[PDB]
Amino acid sequence: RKLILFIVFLALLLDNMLLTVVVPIIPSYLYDLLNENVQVGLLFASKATVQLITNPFIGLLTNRIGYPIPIFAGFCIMFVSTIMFAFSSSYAFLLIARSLQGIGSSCSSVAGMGMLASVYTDDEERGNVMGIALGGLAMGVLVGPPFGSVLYEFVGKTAPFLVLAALVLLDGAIQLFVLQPSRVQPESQKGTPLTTLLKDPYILIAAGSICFANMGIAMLEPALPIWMMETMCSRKWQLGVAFLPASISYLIGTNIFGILAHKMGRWLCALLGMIIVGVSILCIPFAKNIYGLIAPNFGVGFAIGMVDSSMMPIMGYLVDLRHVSVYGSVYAIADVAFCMGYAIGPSAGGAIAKAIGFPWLMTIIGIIDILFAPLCFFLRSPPAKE
Ligand SMILES: COc1cc2c(cc1OC)[C@H]1CC(=O)[C@H](CC(C)C)CN1CC2
Repeated sequence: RKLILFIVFLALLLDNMLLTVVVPIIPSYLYDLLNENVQVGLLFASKATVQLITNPFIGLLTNRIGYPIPIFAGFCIMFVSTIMFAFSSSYAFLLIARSLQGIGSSCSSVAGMGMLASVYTDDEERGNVMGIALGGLAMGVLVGPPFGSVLYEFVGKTAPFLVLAALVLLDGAIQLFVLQPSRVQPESQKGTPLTTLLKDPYILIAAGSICFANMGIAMLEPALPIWMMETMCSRKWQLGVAFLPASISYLIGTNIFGILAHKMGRWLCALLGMIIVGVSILCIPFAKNIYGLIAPNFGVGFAIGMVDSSMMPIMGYLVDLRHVSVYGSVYAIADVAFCMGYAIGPSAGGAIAKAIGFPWLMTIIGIIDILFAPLCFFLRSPPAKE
């Protein structure tokens, strides 16, 4: 059980490190405080809209053949994408590699959380373990951009991707020796169909709380001033620094609240997280400086980690309670909810910021987050099966 948790942690860590190592490199491929960028928006939306599409199939797939094979396929796709990045001399193949990374993320984020849920059947154990696993995502996002900047400038253009490929090969060897995916291992019972789970209001509440928490940051990041050419020409260090606050805060929030959400109550933890997300992004329109975004980014990361640590275990809890205890489809739903913000926001936020304005966009997103929060009260005591 320890080694499965370590494998999931490492998979998410390297996934989100490959996700973000490209940040210092992106400006070289395309060359008010917040202005939306189409070409950055496409880089954000490609992986997310391929992972969202892939997610339901992985939920259905893990029922047929079990979890280890999709996890190993996620590793394979991650390695192939990492190799393709190191030799992508064009923007369109950057998009292609992002789509491949989306497929791999779908695999290793649906089947890894499903295996965590199935291996840790205790509710409190599952909460703690999933908090650690999401801390892995936070660590990957933390490490990515600075590693990319250091190796890109002081070693060479291809060095960060080759080193990351070596790390991914180590991850694959660990998965080979632990999971041994050579044999098809179907689930012990047929899971509840996806259409029936989507008709459950409480799973909808949890998925909505997961989804709306990510909307504001999903619409903020493609609009950051760091993509402007003055950063590439003079201010390069901001490309590495800009994602540190949210990563640190998300890491701390997930680590503490994986433990704390069970004692406090995951409904109350998610409600407070949603309120804090709504309030912290309402403070973004106040910023007239890039340094003004540091505190709202820290608050947003902390509260998003809080919401995730509250809501990821209850996805397994709700199927253990009201449905058949098979975890692939509920985490397909949860990952669809997570990816929907980064899939839609880079386009919808740009259109809305053109229509009414970006400060009003962030204001409305925060207001929506605040208004959604009372719905978490329904998760306090859901009824069981008949
Ligand atoms: C360069 O591309 C991307 C960069 C980034 C993200 C997504 C991207 O592409 C889809 C997300 C990842 C998270 O979940 C992050 C959530 C927590 C770290 C708060 C937010 N940001 C980090 C940077």
